[PDB]
Amino acid sequence: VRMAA
Amino acid sequence: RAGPVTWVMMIACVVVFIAMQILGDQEVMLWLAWPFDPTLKFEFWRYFTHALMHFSLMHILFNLLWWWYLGGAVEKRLGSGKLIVITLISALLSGYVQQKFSGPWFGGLSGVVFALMGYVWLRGERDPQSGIYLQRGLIIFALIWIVAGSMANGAHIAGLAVGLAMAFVDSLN
Repeated sequence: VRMAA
Repeated sequence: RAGPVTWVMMIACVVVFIAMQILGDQEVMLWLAWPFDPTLKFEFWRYFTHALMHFSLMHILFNLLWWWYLGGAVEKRLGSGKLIVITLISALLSGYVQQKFSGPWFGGLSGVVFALMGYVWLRGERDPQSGIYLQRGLIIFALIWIVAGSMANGAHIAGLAVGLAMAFVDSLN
């Protein structure tokens, strides 16, 4: 899962 | 004190984050993430709700920080309606591009944040009259983070694009 940051 | 839209969005993100701690990330992701399956495409909230989800305390803090600073500045100077529209366009489009890059398992307000960073900076360069501006010291660090990018890379760059675009459009009128 990717953190927008 | 920052306006109603700045606060409403901070409370949304805190309420959601707290739910992610109680229910666990995945459970919340299942309902608020970008459609992972075309069948779900009519669950309209998902094109926005991805923005409300954060994954660590630093993730939420760092995002809400920037959002308070920059969101509040747009709301103060340009009104609540302006920040709504920057938020909605940028959340939807940074989401759209982030999905294409790397699929639907992503969240965070930094798409909207990078759009706000883009909007505040360009608008401050071409329309210093608006009463908003970004220090070059911040556009620098902003650029340092980008190149450092588990980051949503499509969100960062799509958001930034959107924020520049809107700032240009608004700086013309």
